[PDB]
Amino acid sequence: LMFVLILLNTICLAMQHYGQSCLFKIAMNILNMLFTGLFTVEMILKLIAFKPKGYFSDPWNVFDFLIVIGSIIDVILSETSITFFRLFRVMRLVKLLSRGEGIRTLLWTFIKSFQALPYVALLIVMLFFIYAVIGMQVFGKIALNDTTEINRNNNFQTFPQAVLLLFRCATGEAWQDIMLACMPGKKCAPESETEGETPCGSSFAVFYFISFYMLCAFLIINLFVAVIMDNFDYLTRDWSIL
Amino acid sequence: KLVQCPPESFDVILDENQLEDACEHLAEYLEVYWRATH
Amino acid sequence: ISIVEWKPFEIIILLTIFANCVALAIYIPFPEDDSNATNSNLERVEYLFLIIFTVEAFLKVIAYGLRNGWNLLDFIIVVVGLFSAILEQATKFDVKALRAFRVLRPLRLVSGVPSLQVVLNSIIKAMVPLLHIALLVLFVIIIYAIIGLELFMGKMHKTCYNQEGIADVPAEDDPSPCALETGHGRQCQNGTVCKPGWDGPKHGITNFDNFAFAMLTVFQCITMEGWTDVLYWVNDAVGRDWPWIYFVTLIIIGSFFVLNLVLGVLSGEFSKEREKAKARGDFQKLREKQQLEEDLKGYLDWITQAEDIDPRWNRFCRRKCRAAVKSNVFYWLVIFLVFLNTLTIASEHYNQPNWLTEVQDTANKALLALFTAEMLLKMYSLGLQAYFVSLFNRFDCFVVCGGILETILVETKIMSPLGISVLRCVRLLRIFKITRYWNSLSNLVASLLNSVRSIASLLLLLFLFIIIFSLLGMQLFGGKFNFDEMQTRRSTFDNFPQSLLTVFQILTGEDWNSVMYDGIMAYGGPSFPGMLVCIYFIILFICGNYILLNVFLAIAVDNLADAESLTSAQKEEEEEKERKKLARTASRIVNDTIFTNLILFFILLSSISLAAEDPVQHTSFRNHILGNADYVFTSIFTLEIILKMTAYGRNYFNILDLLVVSVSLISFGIQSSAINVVKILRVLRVLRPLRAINRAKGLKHVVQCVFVAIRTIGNIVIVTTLLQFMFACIGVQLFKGKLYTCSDSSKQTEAECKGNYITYKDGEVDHPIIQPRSWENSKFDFDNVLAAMMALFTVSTFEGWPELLYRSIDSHTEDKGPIYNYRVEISIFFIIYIIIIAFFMMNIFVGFVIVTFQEQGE
Amino acid sequence: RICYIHKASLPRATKTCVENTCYKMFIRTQREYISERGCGCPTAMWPYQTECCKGDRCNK
Ligand SMILES: CC(C)CCC[C@@H](C)[C@H]1CC[C@H]2[C@@H]3CC=C4C[C@@H](O)CC[C@]4(C)[C@H]3CC[C@]12C
Ligand SMILES: CC(C)CCC[C@@H](C)[C@H]1CC[C@H]2[C@@H]3CC=C4C[C@@H](O)CC[C@]4(C)[C@H]3CC[C@]12C
Ligand SMILES: CC(C)CCC[C@@H](C)[C@H]1CC[C@H]2[C@@H]3CC=C4C[C@@H](O)CC[C@]4(C)[C@H]3CC[C@]12C
Ligand SMILES: CC(C)CCC[C@@H](C)[C@H]1CC[C@H]2[C@@H]3CC=C4C[C@@H](O)CC[C@]4(C)[C@H]3CC[C@]12C
Ligand SMILES: CC(C)CCC[C@@H](C)[C@H]1CC[C@H]2[C@@H]3CC=C4C[C@@H](O)CC[C@]4(C)[C@H]3CC[C@]12C
Ligand SMILES: CCOC(=O)C1=C(COCCN)NC(C)=C(C(=O)OC)[C@@H]1c1ccccc1Cl
Ligand SMILES: *[C@@H]1O[C@H](CO)[C@@H](O)[C@H](O)[C@H]1NC(C)=O
Ligand SMILES: [Ca+2]
Repeated sequence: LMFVLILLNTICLAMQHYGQSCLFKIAMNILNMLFTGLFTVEMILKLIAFKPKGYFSDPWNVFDFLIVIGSIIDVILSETSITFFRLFRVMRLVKLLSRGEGIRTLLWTFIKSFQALPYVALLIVMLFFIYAVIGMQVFGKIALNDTTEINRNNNFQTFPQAVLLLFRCATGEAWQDIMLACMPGKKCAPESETEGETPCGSSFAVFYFISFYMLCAFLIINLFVAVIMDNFDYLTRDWSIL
Repeated sequence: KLVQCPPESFDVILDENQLEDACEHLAEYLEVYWRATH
Repeated sequence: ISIVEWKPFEIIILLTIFANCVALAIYIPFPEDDSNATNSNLERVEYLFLIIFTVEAFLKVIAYGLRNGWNLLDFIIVVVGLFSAILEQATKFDVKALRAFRVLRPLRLVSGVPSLQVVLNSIIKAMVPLLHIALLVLFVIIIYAIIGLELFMGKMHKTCYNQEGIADVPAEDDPSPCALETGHGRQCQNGTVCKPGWDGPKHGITNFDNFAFAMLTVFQCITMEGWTDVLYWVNDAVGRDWPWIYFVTLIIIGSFFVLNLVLGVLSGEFSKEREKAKARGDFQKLREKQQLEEDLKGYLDWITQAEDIDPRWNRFCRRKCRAAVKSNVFYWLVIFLVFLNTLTIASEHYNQPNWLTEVQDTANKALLALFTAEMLLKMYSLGLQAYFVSLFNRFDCFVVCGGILETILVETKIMSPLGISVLRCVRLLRIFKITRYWNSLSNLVASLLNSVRSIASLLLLLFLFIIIFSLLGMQLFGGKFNFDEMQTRRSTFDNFPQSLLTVFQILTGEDWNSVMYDGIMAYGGPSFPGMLVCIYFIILFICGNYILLNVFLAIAVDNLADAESLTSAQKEEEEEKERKKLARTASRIVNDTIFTNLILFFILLSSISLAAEDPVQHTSFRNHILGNADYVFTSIFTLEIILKMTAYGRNYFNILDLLVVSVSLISFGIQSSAINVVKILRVLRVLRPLRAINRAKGLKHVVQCVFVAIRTIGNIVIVTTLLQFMFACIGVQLFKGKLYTCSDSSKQTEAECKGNYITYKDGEVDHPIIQPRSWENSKFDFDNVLAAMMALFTVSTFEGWPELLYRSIDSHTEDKGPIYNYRVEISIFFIIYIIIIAFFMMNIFVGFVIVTFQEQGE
Repeated sequence: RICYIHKASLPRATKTCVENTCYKMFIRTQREYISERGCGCPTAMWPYQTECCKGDRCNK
């Protein structure tokens, strides 16, 4: 019954379109209030049944407890904003996912294998940090032109921005365009101080953007295969046998 | 005929698929056997 | 009638199926009910095909009274074909759009070939373990779609509209979302006003307005194609503070974790199938084949030379020939000759000096004559047929035959195929024989040639899938990508080759969202019936990527495991042979525990310090603290080394620590030319994070493991580099100096493309604009080998490769401009390069890593 | 003779030179900046381009 209630709540959340009428909005608000009341009723039923010690023993309960309390006080701040507090309703859908013995076992085993190897990812973290710092030092002064690949959204002028640029290149979005935009001969930052018309940029960009791609691909494959070999017992199980 | 029967008779056995090392196998046995009766 | 159903009737129907597949390729979908004579004939040919597949389903229907899936497909295809023909004749909803069922006929080419049916079943049966991952992906997509609905619902509908009216988007040709003065996003500024009311970034297709639209956007982001565009649009809409937490998390969870799960499940299934099929003993047949060939030439040469020792004059004719080939001097001389051939082939470039083009044509003939003479010398000294017995000797014979064929032309056109001298570089791969791992590369080639039958079957099923989806796309979007925009789309479904190229591009996943948007707008716009056509692109992408994975990972994993088992057995046999041969012939507080930590903390703080600098502002108060904070940080590490340097006199990590601290200390001074030297040793300050190694156990372990893996995979890296160099040489021959273009499309030479010319904004004849004529080269060209290696690398990364492909298709002649669709047949070069390198070599590398990790540990 | 000459890239300083052909060197994407000037019709490497002339001080 509560699985069906969660499904109904998710369906109710899934039909908040753009330009909805006032009646639709009021109905959605009152339906959300009804659902959060029902879930508070379940929570009260299971503090009694399970006592205040047995409730906060299953980790699926403390997560559930934190979800609903973020929905009770969500209504308090709604009648009179912050958008963070309405995301708790969606997070409850993971209980449906964590009910099949296959997906649960797969996710749990892979998460444990990920935890058991914390340095194979530290290698990628170190590579990203080193290349972000090098990019900040080298290409960190180029002008932000909205018609070029170095602009407000994509640049080397900050460590988070450099890391985001490297992440985008690792995904492989327009890394060749960024490399071509980092070549020498670009008018750049007016806030840095003649003969210097376009003296910044570098020919190091080719090696930078090629070596980063090779190293990132190699390290990602290394992490993937390490996790797979750590979890290989579950991947070749022969479930028919004991 | 000379395979299914036990080796026994062959004091030394040449097992090589090339002329080069086959020559060295025969020469190895003859040289050591050469020093036996001397 | 149950008599004539087993004779070559079943091959007559197979040939009928092949001619109803070479009649759906000849068809040209014309815009707006146009046609020609070839179509007028194809209608009647399809009438005949309909008659044939009707009286052949009737015989089977009235022979056995529709249970098997393939026969059910037969029946439904026939009935819908008859229904469509009858309705079309009666009307002579869309009538002509019901002909999409005719593209299912090529699917029967595997129902008549059980050898293909078995590989289709093998591919299909691997889907069941992946259904859990599919369900997880669906749940993640739903959750992120709902979150995007709650976050960015209807917040990207405002663009700059200029302070003179609301005519149309006066903010570049690519308008972007903005925000008001009370907003946090992008501000239009100057003579523009952020006015509400606007379709959207992609004609209203990419947004989180609806749940369906949000789901489509989330799927497109998860496919890792064009997700930064959505992220930047959201940044311009709501702000640049918290959309990265959404998009980066979505990319990490739905694209990397999911790919890891898919790879793990597929590898486990492949390993289980391998361990089940090893019980039969298929490896034994491959194992017994190698030794039967090793002793073959080892006994044939014994027979050959013993004839020459004699009992007509062969005593003074044969000893030198076989004693020169095996002299170890002929080997190095031939290696040097091949190196010279590579040198002269790779020295070609655009606009070369006139002496070089004569040197590299004289040397080509000289080396060709020398290699022909060597081939003829070797051809008789080791038997005419025993020379043909060897593997690489067949490659040499084919290379000589092709070179002699293409060097005598000297009168005909297109001498690009004359450069098959580049495959002579494969002959120098015997340099592996002197080194190690030669028994790991040749074993791979032996396994590939042994399994070439299954390889061809797997590559043919993928081709059938591509053909079916190309026909379906040609039916759906044929002649429909013709809108009023001034630019003409290059990735269309107008012809069969063009549809094949478009489907291949979508399979590679590059710019597939652009083709999806083109297909969506071709059926109206963002509306419920019109936008349902994106299911075609979604299914094509998912199924094609899954099939490519199941093919190119299975091939690599199976062949590499077989090669490794062969190498292990050979090593065991060599060990046993050389053992049995020998068994007879013979008969200071720096060594603390907490300190160390405290200084790996300092190390972390020092690493944090230089990440917080100001890259652009040379002088800023934040750098005042950080610049003077490194001073005290460097003192601690300076004190650490002195406190340790007395204990001993040196390992390899104390050297790194010294290289860090001494560089920092000297950088504290320098002075003088504080422009060049400082800019080198300031970037040399990136070695501080690397000091965590040798100071944090486990980091050293993983670094050493990665180094061992690099040393293991260096051979595959070298082979891939060699293939890339060869393909770069071929591309240099093909497209040298041909990828030039002028901004004015009416000028086809550098001299003509000079001065100014008139352009029109959006092709409006009433709005002319003067622009300067410029002779421009491609972003990635093939002028020389070095410029071609990088272009091929970017193609292998699937980044901007359609642009290069369509630039190369138009090129026709050196020093002249492009011609629309001149050589569409040149796309085979790019297709082959992508298949061999970007699909086979990468999966071979991944499978090699998997196998070298599996044979370690367990 | 004196068509704008150089060997390096940063200062754009002249040099001795001959021959009736003088050129410009620039990146294809960054068209509106001449990286290098000299004489002859040399071959660029990447991503540079060459535009040659016929008279003295044609490259400008
Ligand atoms: C599994 C289902 C229930 C999840 C949610 C899907 C349904 C409820 C969604 C998806 C498509 C949506 C519709 C698509 C388009 C529009 C046009 C708009 O001007 C008014 C809302 C309206 C009519 C939407 C209402 C809600 C809608 C019908
Ligand atoms: C190719 C394989 C998958 C079989 C073919 C299935 C697809 C392509 C077929 C089956 C059902 C067909 C549709 C049935 C009904 C309609 C509505 C009509 O107003 C236009 C044609 C249209 C839209 C058809 C187009 C083609 C169609 C979608
Ligand atoms: C033997 C194989 C492996 C390597 C061959 C390397 C030699 C022959 C190749 C590699 C890169 C080539 C260069 C690439 C580009 C340029 C720039 C231009 O000025 C034309 C000649 C020149 C300078 C080429 C000369 C030949 C070159 C140096
Ligand atoms: C890819 C194959 C194997 C499976 C997916 C089937 C695709 C091709 C089918 C299924 C549903 C179909 C759509 C159903 C309805 C419409 C609305 C109509 O006004 C135009 C055609 C259009 C838009 C169809 C196009 C083709 C379509 C998308
Ligand atoms: C695990 C390790 C590698 C994590 C390293 C995190 C460090 C390098 C990151 C995390 C938070 C970051 C800071 C977050 C915010 C800002 C404000 C910005 O205007 C300048 C950069 C600055 C000051 C960042 C500097 C670098 C920083 C300190
Ligand atoms: C280690 C990964 O390097 C790559 O990403 C390669 C790409 C791009 O990745 C392919 C993505 N499909 N393009 C080319 C051509 C490659 C190259 O130059 O080899 C030296 C490398 C590569 C290197 C070693 C082994 C395999 C590959 Cl495929
Ligand atoms: C950089 O931005 C300025 C700002 O308008 C613009 O004038 C200039 O043309 C841009 N640079 C290029 C190369 O277009
Ligand atoms: Ca891409």
